[PDB]
Amino acid sequence: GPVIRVAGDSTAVGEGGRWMKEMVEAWGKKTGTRVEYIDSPADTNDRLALYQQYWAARSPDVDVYMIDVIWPGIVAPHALDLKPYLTEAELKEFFPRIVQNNTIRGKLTSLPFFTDAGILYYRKDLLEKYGYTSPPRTWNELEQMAERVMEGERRAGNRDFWGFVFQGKPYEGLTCDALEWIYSHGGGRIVEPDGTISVNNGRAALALNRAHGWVGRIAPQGVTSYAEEEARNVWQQGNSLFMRNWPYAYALGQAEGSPIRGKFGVTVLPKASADAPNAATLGGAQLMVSAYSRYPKEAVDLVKYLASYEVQKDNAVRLSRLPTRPALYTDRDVLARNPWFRDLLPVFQNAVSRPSDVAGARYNQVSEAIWTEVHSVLTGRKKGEQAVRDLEARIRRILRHHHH
Ligand SMILES: OC[C@H]1O[C@@](CO)(O[C@H]2O[C@H](CO)[C@@H](O)[C@H](O)[C@H]2O)[C@@H](O)[C@@H]1O
Repeated sequence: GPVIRVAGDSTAVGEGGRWMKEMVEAWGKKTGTRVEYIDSPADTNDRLALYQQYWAARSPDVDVYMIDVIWPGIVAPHALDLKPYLTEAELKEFFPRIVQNNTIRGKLTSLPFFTDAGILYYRKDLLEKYGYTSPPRTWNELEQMAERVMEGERRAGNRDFWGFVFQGKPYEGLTCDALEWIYSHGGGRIVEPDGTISVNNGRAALALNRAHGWVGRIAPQGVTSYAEEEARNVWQQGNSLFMRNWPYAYALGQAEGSPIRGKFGVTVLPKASADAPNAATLGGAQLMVSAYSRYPKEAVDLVKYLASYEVQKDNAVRLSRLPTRPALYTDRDVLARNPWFRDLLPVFQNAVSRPSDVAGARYNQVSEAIWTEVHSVLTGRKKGEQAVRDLEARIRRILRHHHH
């Protein structure tokens, strides 16, 4: 009978790929359907290019794809419209904002799977060791705490120790980090939902100059090549006071044999001042049935299973990844394992989006301009002032004649 083939998530990032394959096999076993899992590269933008090869070829060789929240506008032609396969009540069990994100020109491209938001990880043991009672609320405080704790730990002999790690590599992760920096300095959303390219302003330039000031100082020099796992590895080995990362790092840091188990908390990222907005970049994944699948009915059943209450629960409990079902945030088991899901729920609800809605199918080109210009600041090649001006000009070129 049919073999249902899935590409989604990566065995190169935490437990996501291994867990995905497990869930797919569990569906196979439960329904008596053969399945295969195709692995993907770590970085989301590498995955887009890979999947685009299948799509260009109209390939039937993958039935279900896991897609990034930033992709619906790009991948819509390659998606089976799911709208006819779900009742309004079923669809209403997901966050409306994400169902809306996934709906392009009335086509429901994909089912919400997990959401995501950038957060601050911090070493509670080290904060207490150095006389601090709360994580930093401002970037200045983060800098001050990082400098003092680094000095003491280095003095105590940990030559691997840093104040702060984050994602500085030139790729989509850097777009995510940089939207947080810019937005939390009152610098806007880079490209506003209305289409205005707003990034050329003093607050955005300050934000980028501030991040350059971290490199080689409180953050390793090599942070300019760090993606999520590079940052997580330095953090998890116990060698960073602070990390900016996504929810998935929490379960991994708590696992048996993690050097930092029981020693950390999470909170909202800092901001430039009390009246700036909190910044948490919206992330997440959706489940798409391929328009080129020979088995749409079976693919849809798999997608419904993966997005179900109990699979999302398993993802929450075991991998500390955020449900797309509001009902899971009141589930006793989800909460007892991850109490911070409740504490940071409003942070997740107010997460700021990358400009994927307004850029649509040109989002990947916009994002590439953003991460390359940001990276030029992190490396000391350009000041933030020049970078935001050059970025404005690039984005204008890229989006000229695009209307939302
Ligand atoms: O594969 C799922 C896994 O990928 C991550 C990054 O490791 O996804 C987040 O980060 C991306 C940028 O690098 C964003 O584009 C994406 O939207 C966001 O979810 C993990 O957090 C997630 O578990």
